[PDB]
Amino acid sequence: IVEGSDAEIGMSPWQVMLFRKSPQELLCGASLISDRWVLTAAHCLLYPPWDKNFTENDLLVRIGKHSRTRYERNIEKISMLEKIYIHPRYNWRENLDRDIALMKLKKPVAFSDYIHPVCLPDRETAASLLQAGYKGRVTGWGNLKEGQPSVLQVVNLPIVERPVCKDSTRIRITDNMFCAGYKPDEGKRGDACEGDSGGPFVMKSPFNNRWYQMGIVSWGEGCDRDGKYGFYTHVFRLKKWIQKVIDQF
Amino acid sequence: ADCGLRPLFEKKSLEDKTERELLESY
Amino acid sequence: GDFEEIP
Ligand SMILES: *[B]([O])([O])[C]([C][C][C][C][N])[N]C(=O)[C]1[C][C][C]N1C(=O)[C]([C]C1=[C][C]=[C][C]=[C]1)[N]C([C])=O
Repeated sequence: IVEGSDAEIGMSPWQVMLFRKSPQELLCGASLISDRWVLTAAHCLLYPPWDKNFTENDLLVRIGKHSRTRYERNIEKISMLEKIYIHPRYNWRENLDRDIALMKLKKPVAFSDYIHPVCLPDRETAASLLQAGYKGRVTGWGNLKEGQPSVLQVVNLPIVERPVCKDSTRIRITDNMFCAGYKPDEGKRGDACEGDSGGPFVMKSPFNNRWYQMGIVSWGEGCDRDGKYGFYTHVFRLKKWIQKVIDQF
Repeated sequence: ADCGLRPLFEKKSLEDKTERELLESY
Repeated sequence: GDFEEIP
Protein backbone atom coordinates (compact mmCIF):
# COMPACT_ATOMS: atom_id res chain seq x y z
CA ILE A 1 0.00 0.00 0.00
CA VAL A 2 1.37 3.37 -1.15
CA GLU A 3 0.18 6.49 0.69
CA GLY A 4 -1.48 4.31 3.33
CA SER A 5 -1.50 4.32 7.13
CA ASP A 6 -0.74 1.72 9.78
CA ALA A 7 -3.92 -0.25 10.55
CA GLU A 8 -5.25 -0.15 14.12
CA ILE A 9 -5.29 -3.41 16.08
CA GLY A 10 -8.34 -5.44 15.01
CA MET A 11 -9.19 -3.13 12.11
CA SER A 12 -9.17 -6.03 9.62
CA PRO A 13 -9.67 -9.28 11.54
CA TRP A 14 -10.08 -11.01 8.16
CA GLN A 15 -6.68 -10.03 6.72
CA VAL A 16 -4.65 -13.18 6.06
CA MET A 17 -0.98 -13.44 5.07
CA LEU A 18 0.01 -16.02 2.43
CA PHE A 19 3.52 -17.15 3.38
CA ARG A 20 5.80 -19.68 1.71
CA LYS A 21 7.93 -22.02 3.79
CA SER A 22 11.18 -22.19 1.83
CA PRO A 23 12.26 -19.51 1.42
CA GLN A 24 10.08 -18.06 4.20
CA GLU A 25 8.47 -14.94 2.72
CA LEU A 26 5.31 -12.92 2.15
CA LEU A 27 3.54 -14.18 -0.95
CA CYS A 28 0.29 -12.21 -0.83
CA GLY A 29 -2.67 -10.92 1.14
CA ALA A 30 -5.88 -12.92 1.65
CA SER A 31 -9.19 -12.91 3.50
CA LEU A 32 -11.00 -15.24 5.92
CA ILE A 33 -14.58 -15.82 4.76
CA SER A 34 -15.23 -18.67 7.19
CA ASP A 35 -13.51 -20.82 9.81
CA ARG A 36 -11.95 -22.88 7.02
CA TRP A 37 -12.07 -20.82 3.80
CA VAL A 38 -9.59 -18.22 2.63
CA LEU A 39 -10.14 -16.16 -0.52
CA THR A 40 -7.17 -14.80 -2.53
CA ALA A 41 -6.17 -13.92 -6.11
CA ALA A 42 -5.33 -16.93 -8.31
CA HIS A 43 -2.26 -15.07 -9.58
CA CYS A 44 -0.82 -15.54 -6.10
CA LEU A 45 -0.66 -19.30 -6.61
CA LEU A 46 -0.57 -19.73 -10.39
CA TYR A 47 1.22 -17.49 -12.86
CA PRO A 48 3.00 -19.41 -15.60
CA PRO A 49 4.61 -16.43 -17.31
CA TRP A 50 6.69 -16.02 -14.16
CA ASP A 51 6.99 -19.76 -13.50
CA LYS A 52 4.72 -19.28 -10.48
CA ASN A 53 2.80 -22.42 -9.56
CA PHE A 54 2.20 -23.01 -5.86
CA THR A 55 0.81 -26.22 -4.45
CA GLU A 56 -0.81 -26.40 -1.00
CA ASN A 57 2.33 -28.04 0.35
CA ASP A 58 4.20 -24.82 -0.47
CA LEU A 59 2.00 -22.46 1.53
CA LEU A 60 1.13 -21.45 5.05
CA VAL A 61 -1.69 -19.08 6.05
CA ARG A 62 -1.23 -16.54 8.85
CA ILE A 63 -4.37 -15.07 10.40
CA GLY A 64 -4.68 -12.40 13.11
CA LYS A 65 -1.50 -10.66 12.08
CA HIS A 66 -0.44 -7.07 12.60
CA SER A 67 3.38 -7.10 12.37
CA ARG A 68 4.64 -8.06 8.90
CA THR A 69 7.74 -10.02 9.84
CA ARG A 70 7.15 -10.86 13.51
CA TYR A 71 5.72 -14.10 14.86
CA GLU A 72 2.85 -12.66 16.93
CA ARG A 73 3.08 -15.33 19.54
CA ASN A 74 -0.33 -15.51 21.24
CA ILE A 75 -2.25 -13.60 18.58
CA GLU A 76 -1.81 -15.20 15.17
CA LYS A 77 -2.81 -18.68 14.03
CA ILE A 78 -0.90 -20.51 11.30
CA SER A 79 -2.91 -22.73 8.99
CA MET A 80 -1.92 -25.43 6.54
CA LEU A 81 -3.93 -25.69 3.34
CA GLU A 82 -5.85 -28.83 2.52
CA LYS A 83 -6.70 -27.91 -1.06
CA ILE A 84 -6.56 -24.92 -3.38
CA TYR A 85 -9.25 -24.10 -5.92
CA ILE A 86 -8.36 -21.87 -8.86
CA HIS A 87 -11.35 -20.63 -10.87
CA PRO A 88 -11.26 -22.99 -13.85
CA ARG A 89 -11.44 -19.96 -16.17
CA TYR A 90 -8.90 -17.61 -14.56
CA ASN A 91 -7.20 -15.95 -17.57
CA TRP A 92 -3.52 -15.70 -16.64
CA ARG A 93 -3.01 -15.57 -20.40
CA GLU A 94 -4.36 -12.10 -21.06
CA ASN A 95 -5.75 -9.92 -18.30
CA LEU A 96 -6.13 -11.80 -15.02
CA ASP A 97 -9.87 -12.13 -15.65
CA ARG A 98 -11.32 -14.30 -12.88
CA ASP A 99 -8.38 -13.75 -10.53
CA ILE A 100 -9.85 -15.63 -7.59
CA ALA A 101 -8.88 -18.78 -5.69
CA LEU A 102 -10.31 -20.55 -2.64
CA MET A 103 -8.06 -22.23 -0.08
CA LYS A 104 -9.49 -24.88 2.23
CA LEU A 105 -7.72 -24.84 5.60
CA LYS A 106 -6.68 -28.23 6.98
CA LYS A 107 -8.50 -27.45 10.25
CA PRO A 108 -10.91 -24.65 11.14
CA VAL A 109 -9.53 -21.63 12.99
CA ALA A 110 -11.02 -20.33 16.23
CA PHE A 111 -12.27 -16.74 16.01
CA SER A 112 -11.01 -14.08 18.40
CA ASP A 113 -10.41 -10.34 18.77
CA TYR A 114 -7.99 -10.36 15.84
CA ILE A 115 -9.55 -13.09 13.69
CA HIS A 116 -13.08 -12.62 12.38
CA PRO A 117 -14.60 -13.33 8.98
CA VAL A 118 -15.70 -10.68 6.54
CA CYS A 119 -19.07 -10.93 4.76
CA LEU A 120 -19.48 -11.89 1.11
CA PRO A 121 -21.80 -9.54 -0.77
CA ASP A 122 -25.30 -10.43 -1.86
CA ARG A 123 -27.00 -8.97 -4.92
CA GLU A 124 -28.51 -5.93 -3.16
CA THR A 125 -25.32 -5.09 -1.24
CA ALA A 126 -23.19 -5.05 -4.39
CA ALA A 127 -25.93 -3.09 -6.11
CA SER A 128 -25.85 -0.45 -3.38
CA LEU A 129 -22.16 -0.09 -2.61
CA LEU A 130 -20.47 -0.76 -5.94
CA GLN A 131 -20.82 2.81 -7.13
CA ALA A 132 -18.28 5.30 -8.46
CA GLY A 133 -17.48 7.78 -5.70
CA TYR A 134 -17.99 5.20 -2.95
CA LYS A 135 -14.85 4.47 -0.98
CA GLY A 136 -13.71 0.96 -0.13
CA ARG A 137 -10.78 -0.16 2.00
CA VAL A 138 -7.68 -2.02 0.89
CA THR A 139 -5.27 -3.42 3.49
CA GLY A 140 -1.94 -5.20 2.96
CA TRP A 141 1.71 -5.73 3.83
CA GLY A 142 3.04 -4.98 0.34
CA ASN A 143 5.50 -2.43 -1.03
CA LEU A 144 5.13 1.15 0.18
CA LYS A 145 6.55 2.57 -3.06
CA GLU A 146 6.56 1.36 -6.64
CA GLY A 147 9.85 0.07 1.12
CA GLN A 148 8.21 -2.57 3.29
CA PRO A 149 6.16 -1.64 6.35
CA SER A 150 6.44 -3.11 9.83
CA VAL A 151 2.68 -3.07 10.22
CA LEU A 152 -0.45 -3.83 8.20
CA GLN A 153 -1.19 -0.83 5.98
CA VAL A 154 -4.55 0.66 5.10
CA VAL A 155 -5.99 3.10 2.60
CA ASN A 156 -9.51 4.11 1.52
CA LEU A 157 -10.06 4.26 -2.24
CA PRO A 158 -13.01 5.49 -4.30
CA ILE A 159 -14.52 3.24 -6.97
CA VAL A 160 -13.96 4.73 -10.43
CA GLU A 161 -16.32 4.78 -13.39
CA ARG A 162 -15.87 1.91 -15.83
CA PRO A 163 -15.03 4.20 -18.76
CA VAL A 164 -12.20 5.89 -16.90
CA CYS A 165 -10.92 2.47 -15.86
CA LYS A 166 -10.97 1.29 -19.50
CA ASP A 167 -9.37 4.50 -20.77
CA SER A 168 -6.39 4.37 -18.38
CA THR A 169 -4.81 1.17 -19.65
CA ARG A 170 -4.34 -0.84 -22.83
CA ILE A 171 -5.40 -3.98 -20.96
CA ARG A 172 -8.71 -5.64 -21.80
CA ILE A 173 -11.01 -5.01 -18.85
CA THR A 174 -13.91 -7.34 -18.01
CA ASP A 175 -17.02 -7.31 -15.87
CA ASN A 176 -15.25 -9.50 -13.32
CA MET A 177 -13.08 -6.48 -12.46
CA PHE A 178 -13.44 -2.93 -11.20
CA CYS A 179 -10.90 -0.16 -10.65
CA ALA A 180 -10.36 2.17 -7.74
CA GLY A 181 -8.12 5.08 -6.80
CA TYR A 182 -8.07 8.87 -6.91
CA LYS A 183 -7.95 10.89 -10.12
CA PRO A 184 -5.04 13.24 -10.74
CA ASP A 185 -7.28 16.22 -10.03
CA GLU A 186 -8.49 14.86 -6.67
CA GLY A 187 -5.33 15.59 -4.73
CA LYS A 188 -5.39 12.41 -2.64
CA ARG A 189 -3.65 9.16 -3.63
CA GLY A 190 -2.66 5.64 -2.64
CA ASP A 191 -2.99 2.17 -4.10
CA ALA A 192 -1.98 -1.43 -3.47
CA CYS A 193 1.43 -2.68 -4.68
CA GLU A 194 3.49 -5.88 -4.95
CA GLY A 195 2.68 -8.18 -2.02
CA ASP A 196 -0.80 -6.65 -1.67
CA SER A 197 -2.32 -9.10 -4.16
CA GLY A 198 -5.11 -11.33 -2.94
CA GLY A 199 -5.89 -8.72 -0.31
CA PRO A 200 -9.43 -7.54 0.26
CA PHE A 201 -11.19 -4.44 -0.95
CA VAL A 202 -14.04 -4.12 1.60
CA MET A 203 -16.84 -1.59 2.18
CA LYS A 204 -18.99 -1.17 5.31
CA SER A 205 -22.75 -1.47 4.77
CA PRO A 206 -24.68 1.55 6.01
CA PHE A 207 -27.72 -0.70 6.25
CA ASN A 208 -26.48 -3.34 8.69
CA ASN A 209 -23.06 -2.06 9.72
CA ARG A 210 -21.23 -5.13 8.41
CA TRP A 211 -18.04 -5.26 6.33
CA TYR A 212 -18.34 -6.96 2.91
CA GLN A 213 -15.49 -8.01 0.58
CA MET A 214 -16.35 -6.23 -2.66
CA GLY A 215 -13.01 -6.96 -4.33
CA ILE A 216 -9.64 -8.67 -4.41
CA VAL A 217 -6.35 -6.93 -5.22
CA SER A 218 -5.61 -8.11 -8.72
CA TRP A 219 -3.40 -5.76 -10.72
CA GLY A 220 -2.37 -2.27 -11.75
CA GLU A 221 0.40 -0.76 -13.88
CA GLY A 222 2.90 0.49 -11.31
CA CYS A 223 1.77 1.77 -7.89
CA ASP A 224 0.14 5.14 -7.30
CA ARG A 225 1.12 6.48 -10.74
CA ASP A 226 -1.08 9.40 -11.88
CA GLY A 227 -3.94 8.64 -14.27
CA LYS A 228 -3.57 4.93 -13.44
CA TYR A 229 -5.87 2.83 -11.24
CA GLY A 230 -5.94 -0.37 -9.23
CA PHE A 231 -7.92 -3.33 -10.54
CA TYR A 232 -9.78 -5.66 -8.23
CA THR A 233 -11.53 -8.98 -8.75
CA HIS A 234 -15.27 -8.32 -8.39
CA VAL A 235 -16.42 -10.80 -5.73
CA PHE A 236 -20.20 -10.76 -6.26
CA ARG A 237 -19.75 -11.54 -9.95
CA LEU A 238 -17.83 -14.71 -9.01
CA LYS A 239 -20.07 -15.47 -6.04
CA LYS A 240 -21.76 -18.54 -7.56
CA TRP A 241 -18.45 -20.20 -8.36
CA ILE A 242 -17.40 -19.53 -4.75
CA GLN A 243 -20.76 -20.86 -3.58
CA LYS A 244 -20.29 -23.78 -5.93
CA VAL A 245 -16.98 -24.99 -4.46
CA ILE A 246 -17.95 -24.35 -0.84
CA ASP A 247 -21.14 -26.39 -1.11
CA GLN A 248 -19.35 -29.05 -3.16
CA PHE A 249 -16.34 -29.55 -0.89
CA ALA B 1 -23.59 -15.04 10.33
CA ASP B 2 -21.44 -12.90 12.58
CA CYS B 3 -19.42 -11.72 9.57
CA GLY B 4 -18.14 -8.20 9.10
CA LEU B 5 -18.82 -7.31 12.73
CA ARG B 6 -15.38 -6.59 14.21
CA PRO B 7 -14.82 -7.68 17.80
CA LEU B 8 -12.83 -4.57 18.75
CA PHE B 9 -15.01 -2.13 16.84
CA GLU B 10 -18.59 -2.89 15.83
CA LYS B 11 -19.24 -5.23 18.77
CA LYS B 12 -18.14 -2.65 21.35
CA SER B 13 -19.62 0.18 19.28
CA LEU B 14 -16.18 1.68 18.62
CA GLU B 15 -15.31 3.40 15.34
CA ASP B 16 -11.98 3.07 13.57
CA LYS B 17 -10.26 6.35 12.83
CA THR B 18 -11.10 6.55 9.13
CA GLU B 19 -14.29 4.52 8.71
CA ARG B 20 -16.40 7.68 8.71
CA GLU B 21 -14.58 8.60 5.52
CA LEU B 22 -16.27 5.62 3.87
CA LEU B 23 -19.83 6.04 5.23
CA GLU B 24 -19.60 9.67 4.08
CA SER B 25 -18.91 8.67 0.47
CA TYR B 26 -22.07 6.54 0.46
CA GLY C 1 14.05 -13.14 5.18
CA ASP C 2 13.21 -10.00 7.16
CA PHE C 3 11.08 -12.65 8.83
CA GLU C 4 11.14 -13.86 12.39
CA GLU C 5 11.08 -17.66 12.39
CA ILE C 6 7.80 -19.45 12.90
CA PRO C 7 7.68 -22.53 15.10
B1 LIG D 1 0.33 -8.81 -6.58
O1 LIG D 1 0.99 -8.38 -5.37
O2 LIG D 1 0.91 -10.04 -6.97
C1 LIG D 1 0.37 -7.63 -7.62
C2 LIG D 1 -0.35 -6.44 -6.96
C3 LIG D 1 -0.76 -5.23 -7.78
C4 LIG D 1 0.17 -4.03 -7.57
C5 LIG D 1 -0.21 -2.91 -8.41
N1 LIG D 1 -0.73 -1.66 -8.00
N2 LIG D 1 -0.29 -8.02 -8.93
C6 LIG D 1 0.47 -8.26 -10.03
O3 LIG D 1 1.71 -8.20 -10.07
C7 LIG D 1 -0.29 -8.69 -11.33
C8 LIG D 1 -0.19 -10.20 -11.56
C9 LIG D 1 0.83 -10.43 -12.66
C10 LIG D 1 0.97 -9.12 -13.41
N3 LIG D 1 0.34 -8.10 -12.57
C11 LIG D 1 0.36 -6.77 -12.79
O4 LIG D 1 -0.20 -6.01 -11.98
C12 LIG D 1 1.01 -6.11 -14.04
C13 LIG D 1 -0.04 -5.73 -15.17
C14 LIG D 1 -0.86 -6.93 -15.72
C15 LIG D 1 -2.26 -6.95 -15.56
C16 LIG D 1 -2.99 -8.03 -16.06
C17 LIG D 1 -2.36 -9.09 -16.69
C18 LIG D 1 -0.98 -9.08 -16.86
C19 LIG D 1 -0.23 -8.00 -16.38
N4 LIG D 1 1.75 -4.89 -13.61
C20 LIG D 1 3.06 -4.72 -13.87
C21 LIG D 1 3.71 -3.44 -13.36
O5 LIG D 1 3.75 -5.56 -14.48
